[PDB]
Amino acid sequence: LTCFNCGKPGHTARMCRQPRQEGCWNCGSKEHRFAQCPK
Ligand SMILES: [Zn+2]
Ligand SMILES: [Zn+2]
Repeated sequence: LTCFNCGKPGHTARMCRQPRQEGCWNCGSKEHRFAQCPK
């Protein structure tokens, strides 16, 4: 259970009102996003 938008656990992007993160909230790259990242 983790937000695929802001990158905070305990919810889902479905539920999240917040706008997306810059890049990989998961791994930390700015160039790519979480959805892009192999991880
Ligand atoms: Zn969120
Ligand atoms: Zn990444």
